[PDB]
Amino acid sequence: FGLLFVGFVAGGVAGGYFWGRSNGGGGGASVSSTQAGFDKIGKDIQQLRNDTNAAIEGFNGRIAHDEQAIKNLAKEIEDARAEALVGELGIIRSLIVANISMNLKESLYELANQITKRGGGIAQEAGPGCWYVDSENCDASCKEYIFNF
Amino acid sequence: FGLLFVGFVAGGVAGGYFWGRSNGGGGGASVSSTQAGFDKIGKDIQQLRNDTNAAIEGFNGRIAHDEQAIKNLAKEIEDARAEALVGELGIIRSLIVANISMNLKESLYELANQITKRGGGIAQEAGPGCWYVDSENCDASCKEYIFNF
Amino acid sequence: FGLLFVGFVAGGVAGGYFWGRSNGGGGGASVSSTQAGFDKIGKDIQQLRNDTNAAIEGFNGRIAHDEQAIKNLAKEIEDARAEALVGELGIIRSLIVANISMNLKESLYELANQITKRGGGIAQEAGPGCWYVDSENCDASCKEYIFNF
Amino acid sequence: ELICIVQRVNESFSLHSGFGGNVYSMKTEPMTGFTNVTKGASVINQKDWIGFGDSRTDLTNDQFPASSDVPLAVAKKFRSLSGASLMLSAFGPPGKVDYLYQGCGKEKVFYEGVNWSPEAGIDCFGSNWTQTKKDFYSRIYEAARSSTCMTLVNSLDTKISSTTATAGTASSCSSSWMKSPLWYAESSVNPPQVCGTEQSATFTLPTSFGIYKCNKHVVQLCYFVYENKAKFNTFGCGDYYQNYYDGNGNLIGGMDNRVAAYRGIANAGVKIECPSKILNPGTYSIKSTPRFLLVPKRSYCFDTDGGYPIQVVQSEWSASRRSDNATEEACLQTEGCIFIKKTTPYVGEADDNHGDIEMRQLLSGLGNNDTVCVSQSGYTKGETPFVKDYLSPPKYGRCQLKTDSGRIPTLPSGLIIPQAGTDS
Amino acid sequence: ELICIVQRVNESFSLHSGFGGNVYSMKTEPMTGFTNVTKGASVINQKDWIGFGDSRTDLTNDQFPASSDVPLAVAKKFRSLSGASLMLSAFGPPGKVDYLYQGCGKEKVFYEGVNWSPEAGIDCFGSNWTQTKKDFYSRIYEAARSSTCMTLVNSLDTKISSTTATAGTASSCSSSWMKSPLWYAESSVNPPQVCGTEQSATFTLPTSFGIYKCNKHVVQLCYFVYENKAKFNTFGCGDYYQNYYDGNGNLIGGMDNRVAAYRGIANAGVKIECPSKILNPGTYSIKSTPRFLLVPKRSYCFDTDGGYPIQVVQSEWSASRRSDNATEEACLQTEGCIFIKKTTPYVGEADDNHGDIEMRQLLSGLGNNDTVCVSQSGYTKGETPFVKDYLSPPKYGRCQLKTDSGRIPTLPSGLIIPQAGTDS
Amino acid sequence: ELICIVQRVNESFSLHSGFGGNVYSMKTEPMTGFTNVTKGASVINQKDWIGFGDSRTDLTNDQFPASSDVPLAVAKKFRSLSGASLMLSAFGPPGKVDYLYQGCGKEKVFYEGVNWSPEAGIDCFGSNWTQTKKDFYSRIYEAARSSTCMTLVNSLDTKISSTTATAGTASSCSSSWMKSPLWYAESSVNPPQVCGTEQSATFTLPTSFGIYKCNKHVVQLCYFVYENKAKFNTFGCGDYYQNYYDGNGNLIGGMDNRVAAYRGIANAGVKIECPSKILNPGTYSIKSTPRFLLVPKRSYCFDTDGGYPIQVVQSEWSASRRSDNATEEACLQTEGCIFIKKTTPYVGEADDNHGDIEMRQLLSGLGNNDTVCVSQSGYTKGETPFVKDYLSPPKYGRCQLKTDSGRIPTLPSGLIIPQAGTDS
Ligand SMILES: *[C@@H]1O[C@H](CO)[C@@H](O[C@@H]2O[C@H](CO)[C@@H](O[C@@H]3O[C@H](CO[C@H]4O[C@H](CO[C@H]5O[C@H](CO)[C@@H](O)[C@H](O)[C@@H]5O)[C@@H](O)[C@H](O[C@H]5O[C@H](CO)[C@@H](O)[C@H](O)[C@@H]5O)[C@@H]4O)[C@@H](O)[C@H](O)[C@@H]3O)[C@H](O)[C@H]2NC(C)=O)[C@H](O)[C@H]1NC(C)=O
Ligand SMILES: *[C@@H]1O[C@H](CO)[C@@H](O[C@@H]2O[C@H](CO)[C@@H](O[C@@H]3O[C@H](CO[C@H]4O[C@H](CO[C@H]5O[C@H](CO)[C@@H](O)[C@H](O)[C@@H]5O)[C@@H](O)[C@H](O[C@H]5O[C@H](CO)[C@@H](O)[C@H](O)[C@@H]5O)[C@@H]4O)[C@@H](O)[C@H](O)[C@@H]3O)[C@H](O)[C@H]2NC(C)=O)[C@H](O)[C@H]1NC(C)=O
Ligand SMILES: *[C@@H]1O[C@H](CO)[C@@H](O[C@@H]2O[C@H](CO)[C@@H](O)[C@H](O)[C@H]2NC(C)=O)[C@H](O)[C@H]1NC(C)=O
Ligand SMILES: *[C@@H]1O[C@H](CO)[C@@H](O[C@@H]2O[C@H](CO)[C@@H](O)[C@H](O)[C@H]2NC(C)=O)[C@H](O)[C@H]1NC(C)=O
Ligand SMILES: *[C@@H]1O[C@H](CO)[C@@H](O[C@@H]2O[C@H](CO)[C@@H](O)[C@H](O)[C@H]2NC(C)=O)[C@H](O)[C@H]1NC(C)=O
Ligand SMILES: *[C@@H]1O[C@H](CO)[C@@H](O[C@@H]2O[C@H](CO)[C@@H](O)[C@H](O)[C@H]2NC(C)=O)[C@H](O)[C@H]1NC(C)=O
Ligand SMILES: *[C@@H]1O[C@H](CO)[C@@H](O[C@@H]2O[C@H](CO)[C@@H](O)[C@H](O)[C@H]2NC(C)=O)[C@H](O)[C@H]1NC(C)=O
Ligand SMILES: *[C@@H]1O[C@H](CO)[C@@H](O[C@@H]2O[C@H](CO)[C@@H](O)[C@H](O)[C@H]2NC(C)=O)[C@H](O)[C@H]1NC(C)=O
Repeated sequence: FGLLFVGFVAGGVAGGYFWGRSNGGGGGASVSSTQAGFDKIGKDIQQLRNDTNAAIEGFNGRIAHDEQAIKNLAKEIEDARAEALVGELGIIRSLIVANISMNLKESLYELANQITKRGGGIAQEAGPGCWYVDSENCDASCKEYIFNF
Repeated sequence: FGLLFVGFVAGGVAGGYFWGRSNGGGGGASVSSTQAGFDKIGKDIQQLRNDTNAAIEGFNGRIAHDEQAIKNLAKEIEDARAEALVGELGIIRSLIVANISMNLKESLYELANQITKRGGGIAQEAGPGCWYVDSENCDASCKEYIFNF
Repeated sequence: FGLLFVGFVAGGVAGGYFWGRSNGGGGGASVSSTQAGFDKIGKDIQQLRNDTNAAIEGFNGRIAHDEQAIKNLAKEIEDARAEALVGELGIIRSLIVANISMNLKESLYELANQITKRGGGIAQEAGPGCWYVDSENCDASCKEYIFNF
Repeated sequence: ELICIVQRVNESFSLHSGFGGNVYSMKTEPMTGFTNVTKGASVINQKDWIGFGDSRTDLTNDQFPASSDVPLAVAKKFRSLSGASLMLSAFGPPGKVDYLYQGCGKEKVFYEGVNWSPEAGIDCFGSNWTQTKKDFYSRIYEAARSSTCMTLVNSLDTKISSTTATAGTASSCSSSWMKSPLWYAESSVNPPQVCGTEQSATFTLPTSFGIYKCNKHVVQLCYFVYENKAKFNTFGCGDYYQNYYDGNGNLIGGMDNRVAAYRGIANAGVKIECPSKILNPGTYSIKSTPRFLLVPKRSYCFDTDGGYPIQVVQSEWSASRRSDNATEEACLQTEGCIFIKKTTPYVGEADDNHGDIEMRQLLSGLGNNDTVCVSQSGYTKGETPFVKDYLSPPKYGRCQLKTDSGRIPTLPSGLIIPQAGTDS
Repeated sequence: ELICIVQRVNESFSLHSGFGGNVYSMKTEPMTGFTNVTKGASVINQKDWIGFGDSRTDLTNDQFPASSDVPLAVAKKFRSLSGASLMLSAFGPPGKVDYLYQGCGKEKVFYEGVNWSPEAGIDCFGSNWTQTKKDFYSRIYEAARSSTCMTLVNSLDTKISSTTATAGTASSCSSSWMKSPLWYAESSVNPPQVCGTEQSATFTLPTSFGIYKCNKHVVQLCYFVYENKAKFNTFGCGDYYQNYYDGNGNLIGGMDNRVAAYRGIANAGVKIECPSKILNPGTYSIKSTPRFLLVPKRSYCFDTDGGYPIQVVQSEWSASRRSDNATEEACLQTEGCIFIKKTTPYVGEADDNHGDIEMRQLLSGLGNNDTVCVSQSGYTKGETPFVKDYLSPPKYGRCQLKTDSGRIPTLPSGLIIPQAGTDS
Repeated sequence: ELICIVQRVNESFSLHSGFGGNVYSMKTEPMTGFTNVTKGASVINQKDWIGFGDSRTDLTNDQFPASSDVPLAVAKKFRSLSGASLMLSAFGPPGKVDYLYQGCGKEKVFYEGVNWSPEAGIDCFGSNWTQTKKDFYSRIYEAARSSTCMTLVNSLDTKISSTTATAGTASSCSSSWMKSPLWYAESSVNPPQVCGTEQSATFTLPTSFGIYKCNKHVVQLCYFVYENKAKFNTFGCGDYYQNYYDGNGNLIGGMDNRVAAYRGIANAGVKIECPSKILNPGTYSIKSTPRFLLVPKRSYCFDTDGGYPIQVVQSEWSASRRSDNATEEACLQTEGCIFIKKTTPYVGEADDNHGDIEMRQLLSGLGNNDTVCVSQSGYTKGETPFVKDYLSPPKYGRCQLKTDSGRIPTLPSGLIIPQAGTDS
């Protein structure tokens, strides 16, 4: 229901970002499209994903010095060190996922903000990624200009 | 003053989430209620708190292998390991608190967003959790419908 | 273009927080000032910076116990421990920078929110830190009152 | 009209900081806590441990299970026989049960010793069997901590040069003698006129015994102890000596009173001492005073493939009999040895000396499938990384650390309010 | 009209959690992975290593490079000569090349041994040169792991008390004798009537040799081995003995059949044994049976400034000749020694025994400038902290850890949707 | 009209990345830094350390505090007496002050030695007291690093077999003799006709001394050194020997010229050597050539309950007197020993040799209540985890790590602008 929410859909049905519209005759019956020209999201996602390399390269570049003269594997010590390293990798992961989440959401706020400023102010925001465009001052070619579908 | 702010109150006075209203005769004198039917916040808080178990279980499940043949406690080494582990627990804590903070705030944004879309668009947002409802198109039974008090 | 965006400027030109205005005769030509009376940002930045001491003091206060009877430096082990500690310091840094980023942005949202509520609701928000003030109900002394320039 | 949700806190609310958001709350709950510690014995891996025991873990005992300190499933993991003990098998004194202890397990549980205590009244010229006992189990525990397996070696290849010397026998030793050491004496040596010829012998510690690799042997390098030269010279000529050599002639053991002072307790008569030594496999040599020769006939075979710290269980009688704490003291002075000790007397279910309630509790952990740490303070499960008090070494596994409860950080609970920005 | 961007996910989308935001995605990619492991030898620091070798790393060989298992640049880092070996220089048998091995490097590569194998047919009364070989390289490797440098000491200061004894010679030893030990024999000792006088000697291990500090010396403390006293007494009177002492008179080596059993193989005749020992610098003393005296004349000098675990390369002939695996077994039983072993026969490019394709592959790492870890499983670059299988010790450097691929966490990829709050 | 706050940056602004938000700034400040390192001695725990000293830490000195290198509060923590030294108490030479050093402290500070230097001109047939000194303090430091406590044992139980031997005296030793070793000589041994009987003796190292547990004893196993047999035979018959044995007859010390070469400096005459050895408690035996017997009469008692690395302070005279650096070299070659050394001459305030300004600065840390690390480079407080240069071992406590300043990350300062999303 507009950028603060993610909804579920059944068997078929494409997942992603769609245009959804509202009332009309009183009461209306809603409607959801089949995805827009949001190529900015596509590009922003690619950039965000590639930006994860910095955090990963730092982790890969970190390997502890060691020296064992012993002739038989100290399996349990070996496994303990791995487990700790994996634990550290776990935290970094959680940080990266959140970092993508937050920056993508901000990129989505930037998308909505540009749309607001193109019907200014015929748009009228109703929370992020939602607008009350009054079908009075704004016909159909108008909304097409404002929301690109 | 509406979801971007947390204010303090004196000796008595309940803390929490309240309804606050504005002007009128010019100039008015403000007014704050005695907490709403925000059971969604109550449920969201419970869910958020229980979701902390994942981060905690991961920490508890991580215990380093060791082997000492020594007969007397190496107290200082012992204490140093604990201190490091506690330091690690400190970081996780800080991450969990922020994670609750941010997701609760987002849950509060979702609460406000639903309210906006129920008086649409008699509401008119003024920052998160604030609205200019014009007491012209909207009497009292109206605002009751929109803000549930 | 208003708090969701940071723009670049050339050789001269001061960086910072400015007032920017829009259309008019159709079509207008935009305009950006030379920084406002945002002393709240100055104070918020100072407070945020000083709040970093808590995270830093915790790190400085953590020094691992050790005991070496050996007469010659174990250089590679020595360097490995440093590298790990530096790696840990790297993560904390990344957390602190984000913590400043996010709390400053929230302080900027609080700045904008106060401005909204001072022209209420002549303001009309258009994303964070942007407003459609209609130069009809609001002359020049009005906008001066609302946006302090 | 302006309508707002309003966020506010009391003096009862305290602020919790986060990286990317703070939280106001009234209550806090600790993030984690301490793991309980259970006294007694246990294992971190049920598929790789071995127990060595006596009647108190012998499932073939007629009074089982009432005579047992462990249930059937644990008993199957012990190599035990009623009446047996490592030391009894080491020497093989007459009429005592002579069990071939052998097995493999990275974790080891030792629960005997009691069947050779003062109560058993074994003499055989022993100077002090309790001292011998302590020294013996010291060497066993020391070698076992670094070994995967252990076996009795019930017969060493031996060879005496003398063609006239015959096998010694004693009234104080049931009118026979130990299985080990072998005692050879020269009838003709009489100090009259006849001094005799220096006695010689070799013995071999093998590189293996059955399926068990031997990298180390615990053996006794015994000798006689005399009060002085004068008392010795009523038996032989010169000074008493019995020296043990490796294949090159390095002195590795024995007693030589040509250079070392006599230390026999006055008017006690002849005594035998039997210190245990850890030796590499090989062929060793002996030179002795003509009259008396002692030759090692058994050992305990160990490998050096590694093990965990061991567990030794207090092995004493009920109050009615005479016990010792030699295995306790052996364990205490040996690295990598963990001692399990009762706090109340041994009171059995089958007899006085079999099937004790406290011991069954202390051994019940042997036992469980979820032990992750074993220590001198007891054993733990893998609940948290923390314990209220230190786990005393020796210890191994996923072992918890001691921290003060005050240092364990908290999380906000109850009614909660987010906060971010400076709010001013 | 209300117009909204709508966010939705499929059954194909799974949820990934973050600290401060979650992500919905359809695909995941692992965050990192395993670093390959290359078999063979290498170094983590090209500016601090030393190789010791023979013709197979000798750039002065007439058939170079076809006779070589390393290219020119690696060869320059070896101290090598065609025909040489550590052991050959240790004893200096007649007509064999006698190279002065010396050098410094924290990482060490040992690639010889083969020039003294059974194929060389050196006799010189040797009891078993293969056994001597294994014992010798054992002591070298042991001392080298803790040392920065190594040098042959080609001449010890020696001094014999006897004024009649002369320098021994043997038909079985090319009608001369080793450079070390020196063999002095007494012509006049005849068991007839004449027993002779006990022979004496000192030898000195120096505190330095050229520019090399000596904290430790590998030397051989040799002696003759006889079948029994009876066979010895056709040469000398009494029992055979040859004992080595420090400056105070502590027995540190030798063979003394006055206390130790004879162990000479029957009807083999006299044999010489030459075990290696690690000794501190100082002046040492010798006492021997009158007829035969043996005196150490060489050593290998080591410091105790530290080193890394060493690399030993299999040194054998092509199938046509008779090899041994003494350096393999020496390496296997010695801490801090890593062994490089071929899996196919030695087949050379110049001759049968020089310039093998597999060995060139195994040694090519010596080689690279980006090796960060060297282990008994091979060497790695610094790609990730992880490997699919363990790196077997010995090992050193920035060494990877084994984790299951399943434990390596993932990141969202493909079409991605953010999520936060409870959305309800 | 659209009115907006506008966010913009210059070429002067650089971008800093965060997990959940980035920051633009013009300036950066480092997040943390290096902790200073102070040369000299100190302690990490004021409630568990002990000092051993002489006049320079003796608060009972008539010239205190001007004669002292430490103030009153530190002096109270020293066990010191004017004129004393560990070595002086070890031997007890005539007329020298004989202080009973004893105490307990996990951290130990040793600040004497100088009262037995060449300046003191003690002879007593000493071969080289400086060498003896170095060897003595080596053994003290070695045993002290693993011990909680230390005490002089001023009298061992001793027993000589000989009934005719009498107590030796020397003109070179003030016409008397050491407290330790005791010198017994046989008047009647004359090489004329009379050789005498081999001398024998026992001495006992106790399991405790007063309140101090003894697990280890530092003792001297002395002997006479002769140029050769010929020079010895003007005093006794045979070869010189003096051998020390444990209770079983294992040779543990001494000098035996029946097997070891004579090494006495030519025409020097008889000399005594006194190497120190660390021995377990027990009763030990002695056999000597008839004429001269030496018997240990003192020791230093140590436990094995653990300690920290020790601190040894340079103990030398002002330039006017003859010093040595034996305690420096003893410290240098001993694990766990940290040496404090002046860089300028000793110039005192009370006399030439007492109350030096540099030494007071170097010792002032003994001193402080906020030292967290002590190392061979000096000591630190707990400011940061980092230092600019390595802290040389030995070291203990909360010790800082060396990192380059470049690797220390920064934080944004000055005018700051947040950034998130892609902004495009
Ligand atoms: C025939 O041989 C017998 C065996 O040799 C001999 O019996 C021995 O006789 C001696 C002298 O009477 C007794 O000596 C006493 O030993 C005790 C016990 O010491 C050991 O344990 C203590 C710690 O005990 C404390 O903690 C335990 C629980 O762990 C409690 O039960 C106890 O009540 C205490 O609170 C420990 O401090 C000792 O450590 C010493 O030894 C080790 C090395 O072995 C060192 O590392 C350490 O630094 C220290 O020196 C020790 O481990 C002791 O507390 C007393 O002070 C006293 O020394 C023996 O107990 C006794 N042993 C046996 C097996 O009976 C017979 O006397 C002899 N017969 C004849 C006629 O000679
Ligand atoms: C009576 O006995 C006296 C004591 O035995 C004896 O005096 C000794 O005589 C010898 C020979 O003249 C001298 O030998 C020299 O020793 C020095 C010092 O070596 C020690 O320190 C060096 C490092 O020194 C460097 O760093 C220090 C600061 O730490 C600086 O002051 C110095 O200027 C240098 O820059 C070290 O390298 C040495 O290490 C060796 O020994 C250790 C083990 O002990 C090994 O681990 C190591 O690998 C190495 O072999 C050593 O610790 C040395 O530098 C010279 O080259 C030379 O060897 C002694 O100094 C001297 N000692 C005393 C106490 O006086 C008398 O000669 C004798 N009298 C008679 C008549 O015989
Ligand atoms: C759920 O939605 C996604 C896309 O929103 C569907 O993924 C597409 O599937 C086809 C065929 O499998 C691919 O060729 C497309 O490239 C996918 N689109 C994207 C954006 O990746 C998916 O099939 C849907 N799943 C279900 C169960 O209906
Ligand atoms: C501040 O506010 C909180 C609630 O907003 C008050 O907490 C309540 O206190 C009563 C009695 O102590 C409890 O029975 C209620 O359950 C509490 N409410 C909640 C939501 O937990 C608190 O008393 C106030 N404190 C002050 C000092 O006035
Ligand atoms: C970019 O902008 C910043 C400020 O927005 C300029 O910084 C100022 O520079 C002067 C002289 O260097 C200082 O005295 C001021 O204190 C600075 N202002 C602030 C807020 O710090 C900077 O000069 C600009 N850079 C360029 C290249 O034009
Ligand atoms: C992240 O930044 C915030 C804001 O600078 C820090 O919040 C401060 O924390 C202290 C103690 O927790 C409070 O007394 C201050 O009042 C807080 N400042 C504000 C403006 O709220 C927070 O501590 C930082 N997070 C961490 C884990 O260091
Ligand atoms: C941060 O908080 C969120 C919200 O409480 C956690 O999100 C939950 O994660 C689990 C498993 O990842 C999901 O099944 C739940 O549905 C999520 N809850 C919600 C409301 O979305 C998140 O896991 C926390 N982050 C971390 C790393 O622990
Ligand atoms: C979190 O995500 C952001 C956005 O993907 C990362 O920001 C990038 O960082 C690099 C170097 O710091 C910049 O050059 C890019 O321009 C940034 N991208 C954007 C879109 O701003 C950030 O580095 C990540 N945080 C961490 C600590 O890795």
